[PDB]
Amino acid sequence: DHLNLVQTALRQQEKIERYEADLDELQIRLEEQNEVVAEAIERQQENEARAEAAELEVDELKSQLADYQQALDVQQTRAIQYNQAIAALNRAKELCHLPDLTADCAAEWLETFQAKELEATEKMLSLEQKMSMAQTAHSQFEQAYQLVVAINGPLARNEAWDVARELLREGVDQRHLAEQVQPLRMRLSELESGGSDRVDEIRERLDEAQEAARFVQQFGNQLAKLEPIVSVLQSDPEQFEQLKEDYAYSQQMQRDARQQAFALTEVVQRRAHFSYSDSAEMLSGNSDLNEKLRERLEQAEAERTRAREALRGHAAQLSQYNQVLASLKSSYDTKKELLNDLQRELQDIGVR
Repeated sequence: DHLNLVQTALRQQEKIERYEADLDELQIRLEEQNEVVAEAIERQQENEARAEAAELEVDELKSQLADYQQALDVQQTRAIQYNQAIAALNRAKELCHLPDLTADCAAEWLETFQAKELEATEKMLSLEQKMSMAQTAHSQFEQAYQLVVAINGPLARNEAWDVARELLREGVDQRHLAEQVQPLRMRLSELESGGSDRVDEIRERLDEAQEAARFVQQFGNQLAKLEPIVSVLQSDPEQFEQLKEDYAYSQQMQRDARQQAFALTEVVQRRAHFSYSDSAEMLSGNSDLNEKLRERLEQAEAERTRAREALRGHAAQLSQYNQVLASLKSSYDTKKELLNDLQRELQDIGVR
């Protein structure tokens, strides 16, 4: 006496009535939970809008900073070329004594100094032959003058020419009567025995020769070192100095002209760079703005981070609220299925 199918059939009807009630209970639970989700859905769109507005401002500033930086690095290039142009102008203002010099007129000042350059070389070359051999004429005028002082003694340099010639004349005739000592001894030795009083004429002309031979010995060498370099003593030695004085002047002019013309050439070559005053005058200012823009960017990226973190923080809170709603669905889905199955099973068995 088991398996009373009549109890089963009515117990199955009982379960059906519970599932119908459970489903009507979950229905309210679903709508109440959907209100919670829908509310968070909206707060998520508010966070999405904050995020996109931060993401876009960051991009705008990154592009602004990209363009402004590239242009700035070019301005720096011109600022440097400018100060180099000013430097050149300054150097030319000192070498060339032109305190109010400008780049516009430096073209004509150049050719004014280029001419000053070649006139210092074409006049300097004209005084080329005289100079080199003026050093020799001066070295020989001294070698000679000192030879004369060695023989004659102290005297003025304008008196050396006349003296020098005389000394050579004496040396000439002193050598002629110095080379008589032997012809005279011949006559004396062949007439020493006895005496006709001629011995007095010869013994005296012989002593005249002995003293002249001593003269040749004392001065013969210096007069030899003096014969080739006599003519120079005619010359005025203060013209050698006057000549080398003017050489030095014409050398200094070329030394100054070569460099002056060179400094002006620099200014001309940099003529265009003088119009970069704008770039240099506002380099530090624009660099300050560039760093305030880079600062501005870093602020936005911080606001973008604070936006991506808040958007994520609430997304998780939305996900949790969605987890419970998904559960209610998984239950309603399966319970409505169980209600359909057991419904049809009652219909098929037939026992009521």
